[PDB]
Amino acid sequence: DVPVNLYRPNAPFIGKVISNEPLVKEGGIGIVQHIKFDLTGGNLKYIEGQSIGIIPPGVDKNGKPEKLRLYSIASTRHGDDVDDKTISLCVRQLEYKHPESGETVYGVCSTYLTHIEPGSEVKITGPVGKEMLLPDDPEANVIMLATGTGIAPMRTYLWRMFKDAERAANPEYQFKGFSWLVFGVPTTPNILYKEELEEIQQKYPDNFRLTYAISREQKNPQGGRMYIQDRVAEHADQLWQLIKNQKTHTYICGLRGMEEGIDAALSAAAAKEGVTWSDYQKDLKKAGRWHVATY
Ligand SMILES: Cc1cc2nc3c(=O)[nH]c(=O)nc-3n(C[C@H](O)[C@H](O)[C@H](O)COP(=O)(O)OP(=O)(O)OC[C@H]3O[C@@H](n4cnc5c(N)ncnc54)[C@H](O)[C@@H]3O)c2cc1C
Repeated sequence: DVPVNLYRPNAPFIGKVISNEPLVKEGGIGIVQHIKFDLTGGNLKYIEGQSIGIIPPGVDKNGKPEKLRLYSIASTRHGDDVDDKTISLCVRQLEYKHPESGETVYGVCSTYLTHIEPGSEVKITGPVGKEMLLPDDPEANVIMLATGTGIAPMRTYLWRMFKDAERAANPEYQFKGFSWLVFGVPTTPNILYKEELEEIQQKYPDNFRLTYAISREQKNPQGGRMYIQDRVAEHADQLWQLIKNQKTHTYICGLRGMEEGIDAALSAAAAKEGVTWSDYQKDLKKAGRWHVATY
């Protein structure tokens, strides 16, 4: 029933860019774009928490055709306009500099995507992934631990749970559990989808909690910059108490490196009740209730 690999890299779906909109506001670090593609003419279907591949044009430094890069889907199954016609991505332009070249180096696929014009044709593959799926149970609790573009799957969950047009389109999923997003970014300008996330918490104060870790604006209790691992530590008991529920799912997404601190915080919380978190987490993983996609 889960859609997978309706298109493959040997014969991709050629979609058209509808829009390319900035998500980083003035004063922010870097470039993150919300990109919506037209799926009409093909049969690419997908659900929340999945990814698609993008094949950028050109050859690599060895003259080989560029391979696909995976991007978390940022829209629900219905698309941003709830019409079942589009799919959206949340793409950061990769930029770093030296012990890999010259000065500033720009990622191939991400630079291609962030600068792409409406009307352009794009090679799309997928969808892919079954490890970040949202439960059908409307009484599930959902913890979301995201940094940067790791917000993308979280957006698909939250929009499905809480958007007016989504609730109207999805008779059989009227979310009534509790969801908690802890989202780490460097600045307030860098809070991707800020306005809509805060609008959701305002209309559903009992079903959605929003916690920021803003590194350039906040310090942890030890005086370092505030990161997501610091907020999880700050709320470790609360998060552990939620995780003990048989219906609670946790999702972690973003660039690698977050998980070690999250585990240390939850390990100290669980230890207070004689539970070794690493073991409990293994069982959660097996049960399909601990979801991770880092990159
Ligand atoms: C399941 C999954 C989902 C993803 N979802 C998203 C998403 O929603 N949004 C998003 O923006 N990205 C996402 N990514 C990452 C994305 O696929 C691409 O890896 C990323 O966009 C960079 O690709 P590129 O073509 O721009 O870079 P490339 O041109 O391939 O550059 C990357 C290469 O350069 C090197 N490199 C990268 N960073 C550094 C650094 N700091 N220092 C030194 N060398 C470095 C490495 O060799 C790396 O392989 C996801 C990845 C996966 C696996």
